[PDB]
Amino acid sequence: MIQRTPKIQVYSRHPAENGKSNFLNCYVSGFHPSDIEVDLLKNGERIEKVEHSDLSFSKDWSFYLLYYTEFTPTEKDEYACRVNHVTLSQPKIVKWDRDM
Amino acid sequence: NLVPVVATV
Amino acid sequence: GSHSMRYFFTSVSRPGRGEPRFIAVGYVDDTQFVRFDSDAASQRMEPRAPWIEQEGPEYWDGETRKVKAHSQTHRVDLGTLRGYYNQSEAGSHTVQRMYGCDVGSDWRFLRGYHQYAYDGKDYIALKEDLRSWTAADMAAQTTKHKWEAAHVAEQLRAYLEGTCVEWLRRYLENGKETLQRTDAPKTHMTHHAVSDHEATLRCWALSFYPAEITLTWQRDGEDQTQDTELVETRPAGDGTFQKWVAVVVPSGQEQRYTCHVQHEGLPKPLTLRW
Repeated sequence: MIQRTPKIQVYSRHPAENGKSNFLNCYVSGFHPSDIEVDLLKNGERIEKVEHSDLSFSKDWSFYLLYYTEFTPTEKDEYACRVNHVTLSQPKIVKWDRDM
Repeated sequence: NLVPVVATV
Repeated sequence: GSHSMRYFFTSVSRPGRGEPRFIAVGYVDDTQFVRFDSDAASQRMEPRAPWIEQEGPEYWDGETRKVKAHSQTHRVDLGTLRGYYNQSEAGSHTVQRMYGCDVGSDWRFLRGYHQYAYDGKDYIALKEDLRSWTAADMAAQTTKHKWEAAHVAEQLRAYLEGTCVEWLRRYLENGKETLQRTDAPKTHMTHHAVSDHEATLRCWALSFYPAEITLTWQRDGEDQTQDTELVETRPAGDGTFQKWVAVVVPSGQEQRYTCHVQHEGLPKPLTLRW
């Protein structure tokens, strides 16, 4: 079996401002096979209301998905995306960095 | 608009 | 500029019980307009762009019929391929299919394509001429022979040069307000200090459509690739796209570096500085 590890970006839909409604995104791409576990985390706790795009793939046949949830940033709240895939020994966590 | 017919391998 | 319609299909076998998971998506350029998911309740082709809702019941019935027919071909294929490759019934396997047409600025046929992969590897694809097949291995060669005998390519060529282009042009007109609109990137630059002597400059492009874009750094007016990091173009989630490129520079020398943005929504390439 070909096995490709996912690339992960975590980011907001709109420019991030405290107190202003926005969307938190976890974009996972370049992976194979298609089964994947993606969670959005608020202060380390799994967020329950998370949606995702319909599975599609690039020219090289690797898959991509966008996971997303409504959120309102605050100064203190920390956000992240947790990904597990057959290619990963432990789940991979990527923190949202609003400062980029 | 999808292709009318998809042949099997 | 040029336009495309593309369909993407994935089936994943479920060894222990029941039929494969099947997901179909359709795009015009970078806009998704339809979907089918075998796990969803409706068992219908569903709209995903407002301009496709213009289509009536007969369209939706016909697309549903066709997409289910696609799903059944993939189900049969998964079984055939397991046999071709002498594989057991224990493992999950995947088939992927992509087809569609490109048109130029004149909206006339440019290119057609139809490709198929098994477990993420090329299996068989229609050649550029739409008359013959590229078969990756001896399994695919057997398929090629089957398809040549049955004149499969001729039927596909008719669709790709005719129907595909005709309906693309139809979609482009019905969705003109968004489909024929370009959204120029909204650009800005951020600065970060890693230490007393090192700085990161990051050049942002946001809210752009279509997805194709070029972002590059120059130093004193010459291209700079060393010490740069360029992220993959990513969906914002509202139909637009984002990208950034960053460069590491000596503190105090930020002035030497310029970011350059090329996009179809911009008549002139744009330049930014810190």
